[PDB]
Amino acid sequence: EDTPQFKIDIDQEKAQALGVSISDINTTLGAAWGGSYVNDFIDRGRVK
Amino acid sequence: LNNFQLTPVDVISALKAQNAQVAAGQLGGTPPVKGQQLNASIIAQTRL
Amino acid sequence: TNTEEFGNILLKVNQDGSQVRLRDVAKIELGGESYDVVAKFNGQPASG
Repeated sequence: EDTPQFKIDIDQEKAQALGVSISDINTTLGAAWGGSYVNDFIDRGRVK
Repeated sequence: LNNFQLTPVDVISALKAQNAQVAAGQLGGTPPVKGQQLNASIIAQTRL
Repeated sequence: TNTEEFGNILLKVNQDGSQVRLRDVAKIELGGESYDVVAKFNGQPASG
């Protein structure tokens, strides 16, 4: 069934007035709270 | 390359910019103006 | 979702504080992906 969710909506006027890119805001939010898969690394002969 | 303060990166950028096949739409493409009588492709930059 | 939402997209803020939106430099409307093919059935509008 439907459940509560946290709705955070950016303000375009305020973001532009302060000179903050929407791409930066979205990347910060997503990487901080959901996690980002950046690249791989090789440990003990396996790409992780 | 060192004499002119250039590197292979600059050569790659120049080659990719100046050797490319560019799509540029058409003259009188749909949806056309009422009574349009001319239709012709536009030929932009082409490969060397 | 709507065309009204798209026409509200903020492009830039002028020096005098006036805001420039998508509707101010464009004309947003729902339309076909391509206006090329046009079918008619016995002289009537149609699709198939």
